[PDB]
Amino acid sequence: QQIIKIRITLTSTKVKQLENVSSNIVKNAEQHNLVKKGPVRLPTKVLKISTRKTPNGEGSKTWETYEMRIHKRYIDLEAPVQIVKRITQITIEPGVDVEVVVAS
Amino acid sequence: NEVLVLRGTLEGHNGWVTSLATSAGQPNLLLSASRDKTLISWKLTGDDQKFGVPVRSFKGHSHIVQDCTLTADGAYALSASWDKTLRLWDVATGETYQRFVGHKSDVMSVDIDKKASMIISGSRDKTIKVWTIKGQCLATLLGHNDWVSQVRVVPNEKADDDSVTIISAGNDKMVKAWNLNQFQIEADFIGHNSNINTLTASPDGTLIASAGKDGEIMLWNLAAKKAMYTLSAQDEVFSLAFSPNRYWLAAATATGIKVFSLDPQYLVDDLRPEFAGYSKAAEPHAVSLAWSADGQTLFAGYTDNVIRVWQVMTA
Amino acid sequence: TPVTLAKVIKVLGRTGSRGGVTQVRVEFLEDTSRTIVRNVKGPVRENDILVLMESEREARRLR
Amino acid sequence: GVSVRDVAAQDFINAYASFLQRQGKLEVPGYVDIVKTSSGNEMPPQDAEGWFYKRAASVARHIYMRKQVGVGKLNKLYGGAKSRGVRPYKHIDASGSINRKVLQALEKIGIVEISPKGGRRISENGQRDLDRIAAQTLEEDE
Amino acid sequence: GRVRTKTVKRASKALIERYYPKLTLDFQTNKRLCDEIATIQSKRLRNKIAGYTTHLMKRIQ
Amino acid sequence: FTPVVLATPIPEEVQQAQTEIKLFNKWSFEEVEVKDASLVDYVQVAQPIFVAHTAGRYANKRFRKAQCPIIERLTNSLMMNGRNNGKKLKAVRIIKHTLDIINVLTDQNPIQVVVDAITNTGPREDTTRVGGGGAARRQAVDVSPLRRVNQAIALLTIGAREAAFRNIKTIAETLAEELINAAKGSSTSYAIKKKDELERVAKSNR
Amino acid sequence: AVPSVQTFGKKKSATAVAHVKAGKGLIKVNGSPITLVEPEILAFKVYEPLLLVGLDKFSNIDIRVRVTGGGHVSQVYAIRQAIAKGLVAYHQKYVDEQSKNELKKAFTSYDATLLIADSRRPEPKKFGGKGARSRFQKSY
RNA sequence: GCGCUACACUGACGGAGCCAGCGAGUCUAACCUUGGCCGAGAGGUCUUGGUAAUCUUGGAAACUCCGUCGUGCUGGGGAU
RNA sequence: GUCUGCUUAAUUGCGAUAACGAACGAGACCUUAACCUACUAAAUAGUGGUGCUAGCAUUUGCUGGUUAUCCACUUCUUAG
Repeated sequence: QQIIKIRITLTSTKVKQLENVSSNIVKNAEQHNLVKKGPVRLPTKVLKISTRKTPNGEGSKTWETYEMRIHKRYIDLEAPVQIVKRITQITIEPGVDVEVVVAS
Repeated sequence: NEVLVLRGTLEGHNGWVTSLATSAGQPNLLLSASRDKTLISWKLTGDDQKFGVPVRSFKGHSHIVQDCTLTADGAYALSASWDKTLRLWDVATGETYQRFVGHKSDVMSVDIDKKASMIISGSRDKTIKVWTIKGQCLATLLGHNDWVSQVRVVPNEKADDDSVTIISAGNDKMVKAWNLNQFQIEADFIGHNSNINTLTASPDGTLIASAGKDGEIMLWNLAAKKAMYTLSAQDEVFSLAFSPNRYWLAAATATGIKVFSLDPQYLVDDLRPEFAGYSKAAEPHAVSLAWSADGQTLFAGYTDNVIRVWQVMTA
Repeated sequence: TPVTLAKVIKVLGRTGSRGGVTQVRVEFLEDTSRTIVRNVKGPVRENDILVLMESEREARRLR
Repeated sequence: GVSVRDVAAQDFINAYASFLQRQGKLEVPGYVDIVKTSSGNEMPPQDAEGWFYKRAASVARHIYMRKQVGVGKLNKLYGGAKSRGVRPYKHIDASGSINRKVLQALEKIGIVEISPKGGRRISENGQRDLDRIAAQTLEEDE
Repeated sequence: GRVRTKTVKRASKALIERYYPKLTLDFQTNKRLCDEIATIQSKRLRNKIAGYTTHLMKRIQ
Repeated sequence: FTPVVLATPIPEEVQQAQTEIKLFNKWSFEEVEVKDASLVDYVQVAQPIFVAHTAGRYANKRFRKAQCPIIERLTNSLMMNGRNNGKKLKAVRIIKHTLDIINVLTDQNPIQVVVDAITNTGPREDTTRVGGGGAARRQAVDVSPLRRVNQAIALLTIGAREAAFRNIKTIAETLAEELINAAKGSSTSYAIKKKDELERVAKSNR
Repeated sequence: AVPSVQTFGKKKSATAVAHVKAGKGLIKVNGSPITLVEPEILAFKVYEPLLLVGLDKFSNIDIRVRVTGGGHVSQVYAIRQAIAKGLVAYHQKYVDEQSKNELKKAFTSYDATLLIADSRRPEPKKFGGKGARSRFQKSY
């Protein structure tokens, strides 16, 4: 029955798939009822690459500021080798990264 | 005879007075309502200056209060507001027993039966919802298609069976009286010419008023359910008031207070005094009224930010 | 050196090239009903007590 | 009852300075009159003296105020900018040396100590020796 | 400035026709209402329609 | 007369001084007034600064320059000479000095002789550049009194500034060497030796 | 019990934390009471609010004000707001309600910050020129 | 043409108070360095941590402090 | 159509109109600075309580030191 205290660490470029996954997350895990926290929500990094517009000195001095704003996002979750694996497999998706930095 | 004389007020709030409440068990223990997100507790000491000590604010919602119903005991004040609640306040103190949440559109009400239990509240989602003295619903009634405006308690001397009765309101232009225990069906008020923005009740179980955006005040019985005394009061009342045991009406018609006198059928006494630097369309027109619980003290309330309580005394 | 303190009533219209001049009536505070129309230089209002040792030049409207 | 805090930021300075001038124990390292502290000061300290006994109450009040720190910390603190001259004025980090040696001399009596995580923490004495001498600098104010 | 616009006026001037009666000047009771009626873009746009309307019922009377 | 006995003795010297009383508890702003009719209305005597700093939203509203405490449109000027530019705390550690070197030299109510270096130091009969052509006249017209006091502080700062300037005198001893001699004004100062020098370029053009 | 109520402070950058409890006298700022001000010319900034009112009231009311953010004069209003702020958070949750109206008509009079923190922003910078509304040199 | 310090006592010198924010950073090798010593100093170094909200790194200057300098091209100026 | 006029940071909009209704620009949108005593978590953020504890008071108090003594917190500080 070996217990493990996992920690769930997410990141994307859309606030709309992403929020989706700690609604699914923390209600595809309170179905499971797990001992967990609520979607912690980490300082928004947010890169601004100044660049001039022109192809050639010429031409006024005419500049840009395009950037990726991630929303970093993490979680928690206990549960054995069986019911963290059935959870990590499920949320499954476009835009997004899931780590399972495990705490054995 | 009764020359009604116009006295010292109790001024205090920054927004706009929008209810007010008859204390209903310690008639001092005034307890007043708001717009700017509190409830200034005013004593009636009474002793003259201040007519009578603004001793607990209570702060907030996030948004505007449309009500503040006292309990059957009268030291536990029940909120509402435009951010979709309740928040039961302690008259004595600054506190939130039970956030009652759940509505969608802006509470318009609040009231409590004769034992302090199966509470109600209207809405704009166009219901109703009971929330017992816990954030919990008995059920969520849906017979109306509208903004159901206001609901009241009635204060029963056929000594109460126990399967009781309450009421409601109003752009569908109708009332409807919901057993407060198992929301059955009883009669409605057909007819009117636009918004039912209020109603009221008897101080024994056999009187009521509704009212006006048309002009007319269409009167009751509940224990006859038959349509009555049809008056004609031009602008609107926003803000109705039974004396408790006299037979005097009080409602704030813009313009009067029209005391109409619900026995015979007369205009006794219109209070539009006092007034200083206005362009009409500035009067600073009411929005809540009451009759001392024990029934004199009219606690006449107005926009502005000055309550103006105005009792009836001698000829 | 005789100082006649004159009160501004009616601020009139803007003048000068660079808007350095308002026009100005004035009510003589210290001989009310006299109501002469001089000029002044400032960012004015009605009630700017105004100061003249030159009683009186009455002035005409400057490009 | 009687604090190091309850008392000012240069009376404790000059009244631990004339305590650690008149202690003799304090030792006094061999590049501590000449040598320029800081290299943008031209002027070393205008005392030449027991700045070392005025840097022995600074350092020390400075520790205790916080947890721990030093020598590449009292390195960002004591200096200021630079005199670059012509070149728009510029920070310069002192010389770890003198207070890398009062921090190993304070180590001696029982005033300053080495905080586990490590580096300078005042001991358990030490503090005893700053709450004795913040109450002897409170009565030149009283 | 503070100078009103078409999209806005011509949205209140269409409205003011039907809904003079629900009609008001506490404009914070129109604001709500002015959604149940129009099918508006925005929150800002909407707060500038009813602003105008209240400039109708404050002068109509 | 009642010392609070609170550990933290927060003064019984700056408790009897500013409990009994309002105002900066060195100078008492308490039976000190203004003696002219024109520069009342447009020179605050004082709303209480108990120090000589308000954020200061004084130029949005076209008027409030008025509402502005005199003492803090002064520290305001000094604000220069460019190198200091920015430094207010050097400019109040300097005029919190000035008010002691007027009290000390005269023996006056020095916050009043601060005010009498206002109305006296104001140019009334003033000129303007009529455009006008290649050459014309500076139609001579008496500023509102608004503008006047704008100048009455502006003037005073451009002549007690050269006086420290290769000078043994630390603006604290030239500012109070200007206001005592500028109210008695005299002409040992710089206003009553330009103020008069603008009356005196106008009295002709006029 | 503890009776504690309590607040923050905010002027252009940082915060304080007025833990306004029930004790005997104290007013600790930064681990250093207010007699011990910090940039000691402005010193009179915080000294107005103890007296702007009875040094009477604050004997009861104990403020351990921790002070972080925001160069020295920033926070000066941040710790001013917060002793008043709560002046009415004590005089709101605890000491009545007209004691917030007797106050705020005292405390509203300097009609300043004190109560309501500053609004003004630093303007963003741009391209080309250096503090804010500056445009680079000109040519011909 | 773009720029730095200064013509002062509203400053220059000094103790004694003594305060942020944008960064960065060593790997296949020497980037940050304290601490504790040696140097008047500039520094030297032993040794230490740190692939960094984890170390140097919580102590930057205008300033309040307490004054010397006293109208002396100085005790402004800092060229050569 | 894209205009006399009044309107704006703006062909930005009411209105006048053999002219009706659309595209690009602008604006909408993206970056960051502000706010959330509601959520979600933090021995790489800090609280009290807790000892261990080092001083002044002795009046219970006041001033500390402690990357674990433990925990409990999450205003703070980070940030979804």
